[PDB]
Amino acid sequence: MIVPVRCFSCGKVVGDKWESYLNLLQEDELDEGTALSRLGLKRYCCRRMILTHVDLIEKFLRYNP
Amino acid sequence: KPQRTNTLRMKHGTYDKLDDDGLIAPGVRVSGEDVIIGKTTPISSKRDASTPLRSTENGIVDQVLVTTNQDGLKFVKVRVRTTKIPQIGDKFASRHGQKGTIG
Amino acid sequence: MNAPDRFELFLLGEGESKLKIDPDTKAPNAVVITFEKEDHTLGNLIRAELLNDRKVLFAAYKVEHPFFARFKLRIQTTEGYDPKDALKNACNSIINKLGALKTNFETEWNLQTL
Amino acid sequence: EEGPQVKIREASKDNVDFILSNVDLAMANSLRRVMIAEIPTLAIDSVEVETNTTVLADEFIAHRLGLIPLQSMDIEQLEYSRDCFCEDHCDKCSVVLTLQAFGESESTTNVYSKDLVIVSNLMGRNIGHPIIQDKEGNGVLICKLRKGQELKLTCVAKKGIAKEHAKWGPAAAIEFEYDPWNKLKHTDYWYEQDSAKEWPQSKNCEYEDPPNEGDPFDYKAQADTFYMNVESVGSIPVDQVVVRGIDTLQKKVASILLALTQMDQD
Amino acid sequence: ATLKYICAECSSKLSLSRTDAVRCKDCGHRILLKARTKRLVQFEAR
Ligand SMILES: [Zn+2]
Ligand SMILES: [Zn+2]
Ligand SMILES: [Zn+2]
Repeated sequence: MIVPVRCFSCGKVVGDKWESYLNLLQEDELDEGTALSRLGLKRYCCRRMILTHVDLIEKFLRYNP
Repeated sequence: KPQRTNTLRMKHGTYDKLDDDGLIAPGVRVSGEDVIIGKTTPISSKRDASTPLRSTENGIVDQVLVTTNQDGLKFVKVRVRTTKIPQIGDKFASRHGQKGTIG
Repeated sequence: MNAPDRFELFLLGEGESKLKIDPDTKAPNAVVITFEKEDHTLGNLIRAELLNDRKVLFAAYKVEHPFFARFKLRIQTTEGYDPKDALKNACNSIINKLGALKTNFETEWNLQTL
Repeated sequence: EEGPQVKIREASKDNVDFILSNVDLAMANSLRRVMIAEIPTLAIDSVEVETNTTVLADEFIAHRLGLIPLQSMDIEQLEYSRDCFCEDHCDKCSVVLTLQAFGESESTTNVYSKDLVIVSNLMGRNIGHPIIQDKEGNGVLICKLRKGQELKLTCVAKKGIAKEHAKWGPAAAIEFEYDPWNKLKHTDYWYEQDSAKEWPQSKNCEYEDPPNEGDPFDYKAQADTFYMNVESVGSIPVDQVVVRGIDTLQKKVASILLALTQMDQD
Repeated sequence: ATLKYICAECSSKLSLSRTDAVRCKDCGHRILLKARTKRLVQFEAR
């Protein structure tokens, strides 16, 4: 759906880092590997959080009601 | 909403949750064997035929939907939402034909 | 539904004490204590403090089931040494060791810039 | 100061990478556990959903809310609802947040912990402020609204332990290690050809002397010197996690010494 | 000023009694959602 707030495994607040990651990607034309390390997500447990995430909400906000 | 007259034939689940149109409106938490689609039938005054929530189940109403068929029959569709939290017993499989439960 | 309320882990429901003290029968000068709503956090601590104490002959603890929050603690102390006093003593021994750490830390924390 | 001795390597608002030294593994762990487990903290624990035409379901939303870390500096100055003599919640035991958001623009209205507003009197204690650690003041991304979708919520932050629900956890990861050079032989290193050549050396091999190949296994050498590193989630300043860790542990044993005392009398 | 039934597609807050069939204003969408409750659902944030 949307970013989990916290990395499941440990509980890093991860859900404050999704737009910024999407930026680190699009506007700063970075790759996810480098980008995720910049958001501070250093242990794969928290990386898999953002990197694995599927933002289906942006498809849900496409239907009318 | 049925409240017993001459047949009293109802179910143990509470009707305290159905609106006066006989339908839980969205939002309302439903559990036990709570009645969801409060329906009634005069047979040849009040023989309750109604869909109570499934015994083991308990949720919150997501969408009640009232329709018309081709024979024009009144349709009701109740979506009842439940969040399911991995407990002991729940079954999980990796992608290589080995499932296993939470111990 | 069967899931016991998570508070039951650190919170004593009724009739339960923190400590039940049982006089180990199998051996002399030994006691079994049941901590309710504790776990390894405390267990492994108290035990390895209890174990340093030299007039303690035996210290062990076990949580017999992961489901329940409680654990048993057995201390066998020398003749004329009360295990309750050994506990008290090993308990104090901890409180003092943590005071040190609390200090040492807040201390070494202040010297840090950031 | 005789006994357990901290030796901080980094310190930040987020981290405390330190080195406990002269302690039993027991204790070093016990604290490690307390931090992950039992440091009290404030966190949305009840949501009253007024309006939600958003795409997410209420309890979904509700869940995340609870996961948004809140200010817990002055959490001791708050009572657990359960002990507070009120009835449910009151300013003594509870902060009361609000989230009102309407998809106003035809663009996608994002919703954030920033949009959470304390609607109860805090009585001056730093508490319940949605922790915002991000570089654009938004904080956690609660929901996304399309134009015409509303979200009206009343949250209630109550005081809880991570043991009750890992949402009340002030720690994030807690790195923790001892014996970087496997000198207590506490592990038997798995290997295809070479124990040494296959396992990458730890962070903390630098902070410690590599054993001499000629030596006898030091049998008497117990485990002291534990290279920890507490990461904070934001609800409480790191330095304070480690403290309340050492603090709450202190309270525990204290809760027991009082029981061995009040075990007598009547 | 109160709503009993929303309608499926136009979202136009209807609200009709018996013998009204099952239609909406302009959008005779014979579907109609049942609109929420005001009885404020409370939630565990766990
Ligand atoms: Zn993680
Ligand atoms: Zn209160
Ligand atoms: Zn319509």
